[PDB]
Amino acid sequence: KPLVGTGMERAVAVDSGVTAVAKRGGVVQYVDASRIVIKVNEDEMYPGEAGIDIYNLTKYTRSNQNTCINQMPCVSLGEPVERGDVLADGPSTDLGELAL
Amino acid sequence: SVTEFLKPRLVDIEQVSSTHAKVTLEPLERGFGHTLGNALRRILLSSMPGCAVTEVEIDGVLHEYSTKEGVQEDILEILLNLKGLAVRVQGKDEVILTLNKSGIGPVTAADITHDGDVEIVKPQHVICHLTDENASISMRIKVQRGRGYVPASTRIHSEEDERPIGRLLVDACYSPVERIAYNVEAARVEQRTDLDKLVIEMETNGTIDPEEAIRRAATILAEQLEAFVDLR
Amino acid sequence: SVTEFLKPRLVDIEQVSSTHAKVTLEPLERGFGHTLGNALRRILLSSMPGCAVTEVEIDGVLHEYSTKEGVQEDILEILLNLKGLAVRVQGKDEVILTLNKSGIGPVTAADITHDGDVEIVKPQHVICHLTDENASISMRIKVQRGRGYVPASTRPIGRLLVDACYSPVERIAYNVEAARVEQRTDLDKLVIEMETNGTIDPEEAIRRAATILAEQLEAFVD
Amino acid sequence: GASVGIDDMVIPEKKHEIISEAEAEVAEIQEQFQSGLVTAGERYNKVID
Amino acid sequence: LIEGKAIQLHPLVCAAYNADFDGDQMAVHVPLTLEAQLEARALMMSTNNILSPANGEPIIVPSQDVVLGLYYMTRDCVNAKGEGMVLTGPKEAERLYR
Amino acid sequence: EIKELLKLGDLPTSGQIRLYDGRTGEQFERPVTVGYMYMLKLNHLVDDKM
Amino acid sequence: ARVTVQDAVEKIGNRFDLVLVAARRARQMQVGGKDPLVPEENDKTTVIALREIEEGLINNQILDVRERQEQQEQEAAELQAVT
RNA sequence: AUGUCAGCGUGU
Ligand SMILES: [Mg+2]
Repeated sequence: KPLVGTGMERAVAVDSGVTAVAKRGGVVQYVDASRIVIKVNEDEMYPGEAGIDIYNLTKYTRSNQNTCINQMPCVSLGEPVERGDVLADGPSTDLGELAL
Repeated sequence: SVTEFLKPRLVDIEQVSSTHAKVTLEPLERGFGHTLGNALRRILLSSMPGCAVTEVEIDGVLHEYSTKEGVQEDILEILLNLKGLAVRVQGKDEVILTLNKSGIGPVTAADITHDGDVEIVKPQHVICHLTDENASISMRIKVQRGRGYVPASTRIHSEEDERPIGRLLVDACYSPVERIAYNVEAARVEQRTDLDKLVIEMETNGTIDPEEAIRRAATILAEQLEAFVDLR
Repeated sequence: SVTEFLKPRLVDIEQVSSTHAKVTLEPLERGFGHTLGNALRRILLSSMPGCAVTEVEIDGVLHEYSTKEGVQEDILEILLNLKGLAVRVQGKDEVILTLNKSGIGPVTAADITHDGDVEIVKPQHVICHLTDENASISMRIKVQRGRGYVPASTRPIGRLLVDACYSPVERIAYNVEAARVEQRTDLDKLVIEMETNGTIDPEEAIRRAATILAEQLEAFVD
Repeated sequence: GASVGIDDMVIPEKKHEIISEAEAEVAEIQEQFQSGLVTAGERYNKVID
Repeated sequence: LIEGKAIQLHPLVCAAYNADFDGDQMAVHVPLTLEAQLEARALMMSTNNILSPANGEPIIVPSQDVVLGLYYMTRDCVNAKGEGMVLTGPKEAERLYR
Repeated sequence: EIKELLKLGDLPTSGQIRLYDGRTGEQFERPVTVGYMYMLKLNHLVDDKM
Repeated sequence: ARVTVQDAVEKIGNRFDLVLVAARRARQMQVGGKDPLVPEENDKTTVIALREIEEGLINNQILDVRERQEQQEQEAAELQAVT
């Protein structure tokens, strides 16, 4: 993270599609270095649905500049999450802040 | 006595913590304090023998850019934490430790099987975080003895076993000393009132005895200066 | 392998003069050039024991800013020349020398009253110049065996205190250059340039400094 | 061991007074222009000077 | 010969090259005849090129750090340590400073 | 505000500390400006240029 | 063992004929096996040629005189051997 | 064992 920043790191990190952002709130059912499974809340449940959100993080895939694109989780088991909260950190991102 | 110098000697070893410590050498004569402190600081920071993790082999992982089903941390991060493990090897130069963990929870440095000739200074150092109940991690760690910083690039100079696939390499920082700072103060010795004492504060990883470190640095300096003493 | 290290070699001595030398050592551990250079420089220019002039009594002169009619040089230059004088005393902590000279003024060190213990290495060191033929100069030099440079300002009306400069090393300068063996191009080569006043040969200064440091470190030798 | 620090760039203590005096002069010139005693080009040149 | 990946350039010859240690790249050519080597040594060497052919002004001038260092050395305080002392020569002054 | 935050910690207000020479060890004749700065590694690597 | 060629230039006086003379001498030593006129302190052929130019031991006049003498002597020896 | 087009960028 930048020790001195401007407060716009959060917006740049979230708006760019490099980080995994939870679609619906709930609790993190399963955490792994590759995938995340979230047990959604009953309020956001849809009828006739099991009610889990599955995020498959992209690990070590080349970018257009021959760099490495990597996504790392930043949540733990049982940690409640809300809609719009970062679940994984993309390349050059630390806890939802741009980290170049 | 003009042509006589009072011999400095070790008088105190204040172990503030298992790593932080302060050594005291006295007495010193009007300028030898700075010289000795600088020489010891420059020798301890560069030429302190130690042990560090050299090679890692995980049961299922085959290269450093993959992940294991169950571990919360990436394999590269796992090697990164393994690089920071502090260990003291007594008796030999090569040690093959084995770690075997299963079940939900962190994997600490206390999970490595006891070896008898190997001591762990940081038993609660984390390595990975198993998350699935039916997840097991098995690792084999080859730890060597050496000096300085030897990156993995320079250690593959010669191919003998051709490095079978699935054997990862981690750069080794063999230095067991992380910070050195010397301070020269005035001390009273036989009412001379012109003598100084040197206090060396050492922050290490806990795998080195500060008195042993000071004696080793002095030995290295004397062995180097014997060449000037001879001078062809 | 861990404790082998690297020992200096290629030790070659070149002599600009009889009191000037250069020493080159090619193989050294990385960074050890500075460790072995700065410590030796500090010991050589601040801890070498030697005999040197401390105070001088001028007959007919009370203060260092006065004037002596017969001599061309002022008191300041006389004190400078006395400080530049190199002496070697055996068996005596401090001795008193007497200088008396009248007539022409090519007053060198050869006119110092010999006392056997003192040995002026350079007897052509001009001390003063007497202009008037019918003039005389009488001086009482005091030489003491001390250690390192001791300025007179930090440290008997007629007596005048001169800077000590007990250290028998006029100039010491170390330099570190790149050096390579067995494809390791990071090694350090140490080049030491020394200029001695004349009491001892330049390599003796290095030998004595190294011996002093080894004696200091002997407590934790192993 | 030379270095640059934020305290090295010593701002003169009279800078604010000079700036305020210049602003007052500019305001007086502008007010005189508002009365029609001077034109736009002359007032612009005076402000620049 | 140096151990590394970048060409090491003399600080003084930068002004002639109009080069800065800024990511600028440069090219190396090897003259491989006796005549070419002699021409490089006698005409193209940096020691020969000390005056600008455009106007005769020198091209080797200290620019950034040499000037600052020499300016710091050649400067006088008013109450520095050892003021008013008398020294036999430059060697004594250097020893006193060190 | 920067000075207040510096004084909150155990750091000099002026932002300049007294450093020592690594090789020789003598104090630098003037205090120098040390601190923490954000550094970026650009995509211009020497191995890609040589 | 060479940094500048100012003295060699002032000896030749042209700075262009110097290059040709040094090249010819260097080719003589490298290929023709000519013994240098100066001690070789582990020096390249070009630097040796320049160094022996510095003290006037090699010049255009000296070079052509030497080669004329060499060719005359060798042709005389060949004629004597043939006859 | 090319070429060309287009774009981006670096150092001036
Ligand atoms: Mg540039």
